[PDB]
Amino acid sequence: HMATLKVIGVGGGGNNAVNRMIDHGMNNVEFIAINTDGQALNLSKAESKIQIGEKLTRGLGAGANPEIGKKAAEESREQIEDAIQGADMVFVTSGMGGGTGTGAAPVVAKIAKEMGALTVGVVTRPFSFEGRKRQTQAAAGVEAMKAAVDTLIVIPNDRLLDIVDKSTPMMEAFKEADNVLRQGVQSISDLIAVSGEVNLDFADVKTIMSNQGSALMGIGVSSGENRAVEAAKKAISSPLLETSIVGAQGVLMNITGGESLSLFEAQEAADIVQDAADEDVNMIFGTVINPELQDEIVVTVIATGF
Ligand SMILES: Nc1nc2c(ncn2[C@@H]2O[C@H](COP(=O)(O)OP(=O)(O)O)[C@@H](O)[C@H]2O)c(=O)[nH]1
Ligand SMILES: [Ca+2]
Repeated sequence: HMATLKVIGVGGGGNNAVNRMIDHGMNNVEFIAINTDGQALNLSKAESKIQIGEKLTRGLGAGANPEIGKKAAEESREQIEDAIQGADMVFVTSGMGGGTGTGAAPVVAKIAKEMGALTVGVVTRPFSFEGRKRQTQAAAGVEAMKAAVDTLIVIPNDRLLDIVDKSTPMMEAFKEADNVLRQGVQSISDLIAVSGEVNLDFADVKTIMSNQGSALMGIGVSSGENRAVEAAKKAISSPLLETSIVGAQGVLMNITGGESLSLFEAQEAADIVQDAADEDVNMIFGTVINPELQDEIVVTVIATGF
């Protein structure tokens, strides 16, 4: 069994994320670009493109009206089903607050789930400087997304203001937001690709991610003294995420290391997760020994059940 992973960008922000991921290089993942904006879709690098709402917009964006994105997606339902068909997992990514993302992304998520895919949303909330109407349409979209998906990761754009200095280029800040999706996707590809010593597979991802609500995905890398504890802390850190580790009741944790990976280190990492949660966590634990590695340890966490 080799699970089919698809990433679907919906609207401007969603498609920017897809474009920056394709640009960065990513294999065994199919990308789908969905938009009302024909100008933007023409410049997309995605292998499969769906223009929605040509009747409604005549190839322009939806102009900040979420009912137009919704109706656009509904009328292109069969084209969307066809593009998804055969996926085992779908990541739907979108910026909430606009017309197309806000309205179309939950429809896409709903179609994905009813095609049988494990469906994860990764969405942004607008910057506060964008104003209250934007924030309020965004919140309606987030609730709609939450209803449609299996699990939802929310990245408030205001959090980007916590990781920049006064000169950090906007595109560099956006790339940091993109990493949440990219590394979440990559960590699932990696789990599926490798047969670990204590193996985790797609059915374990399904157990943790299916019909939950909020989620956290994370990866942390470290080496040398305290590598396991530091990799675990990095894995659970959530500066850009609305949903932190606290209150997590289920965690999929994988530790990858060289032949030096110690049992003691494995427990240290697991206990960082347990203790940061402040709940009695139901852990799905895995380990991979990759003899090509020297002193590096990688800890992967997916946490749900808040
Ligand atoms: N982090 C991030 N946020 C974005 C990006 N593009 C747009 N946004 C945000 O997403 C919201 C909706 O924008 P957009 O997706 O272009 O609207 P739509 O195409 O009408 O859905 C904006 O109000 C911004 O908060 C991006 O590339 N990165
Ligand atoms: Ca595996």
